[PDB]
Amino acid sequence: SKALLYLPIPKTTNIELQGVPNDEVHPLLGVK
Amino acid sequence: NYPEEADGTLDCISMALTCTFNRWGTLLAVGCNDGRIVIWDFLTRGIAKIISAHIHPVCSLCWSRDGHKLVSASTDNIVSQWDVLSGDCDQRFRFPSPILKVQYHPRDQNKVLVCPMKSAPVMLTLSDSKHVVLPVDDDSDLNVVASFDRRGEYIYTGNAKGKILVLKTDSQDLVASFRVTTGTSNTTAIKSIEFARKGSCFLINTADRIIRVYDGREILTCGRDGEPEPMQKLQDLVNRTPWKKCCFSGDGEYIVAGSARQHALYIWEKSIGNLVKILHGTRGELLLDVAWHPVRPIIASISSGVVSIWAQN
Repeated sequence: SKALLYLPIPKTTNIELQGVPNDEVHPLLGVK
Repeated sequence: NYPEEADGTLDCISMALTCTFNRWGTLLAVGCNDGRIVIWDFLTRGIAKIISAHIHPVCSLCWSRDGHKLVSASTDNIVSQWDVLSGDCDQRFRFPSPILKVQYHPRDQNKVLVCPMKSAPVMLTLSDSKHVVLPVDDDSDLNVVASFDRRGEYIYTGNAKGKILVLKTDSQDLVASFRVTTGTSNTTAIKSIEFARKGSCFLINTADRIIRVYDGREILTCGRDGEPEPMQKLQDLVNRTPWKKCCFSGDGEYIVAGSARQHALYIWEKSIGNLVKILHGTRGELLLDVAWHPVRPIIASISSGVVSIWAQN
């Protein structure tokens, strides 16, 4: 279809996942 | 060909962490640690737009097929779609754990694959904001990374015990699988899976510091619990370099891998496996990301908050 090539110068959903821990740290920033 | 010389930097005050080219290589989106996305006009190396995307550092970015949307992830577990032209947030998702990767389905930008930490991968559908949890092997609690193949017809996942699963994207049927093991036959964690923009080859980066290159067509013919042999095994036998990030050239003929220890980009010819070049950045800096331009022998790498450009200039 049509495409953006040149660049000439909100609803929030909570995703709950069973068993996924809530105290992890992103590897860019450190470790748990 | 492949770049061979340092060729300047993209000067921004925001501190760069990750970057990705749109399909045509005309724009480079750079996610920064102040939560901004800086979009560069890559043909002139001027800033085209700045999006204030997140409070906390941006850790993953992907352009949609039509170039009009960017999906981002933050280090505090948010995934957002941006309308590039307006800078508006289309919608936002909150996950329970930090996001390792986001990726649009390369042929259906209504679909976003998300890899949260210590979780199965998750497929989002944007039109209705629903999600599906993808299947996993071994244990439910491992770190799992995942990537669409070139056409998005399959999803490849890899877990911290070296298990690779190949799922049909639409049905999630498991069509093939295998386990990567070391010479010691111990397991080695899958760190990343990267596909070429042309053809059917992909690579796996593992904790044993070997980049393994395969043909996806061979993977499918080996089936479940197969033992496919890698086409190439790329590694530094002297320095035992671990790899931060790997990328194919746009025609899939070369592979670049950024060292996780020194500021060094190794470039191999894919079909022969020879090391063609090492590019050395400023001493002492840590590489965070690498991206090979989709058309030209130009590589972008991120260290010390700055995008460096390597060209054959």
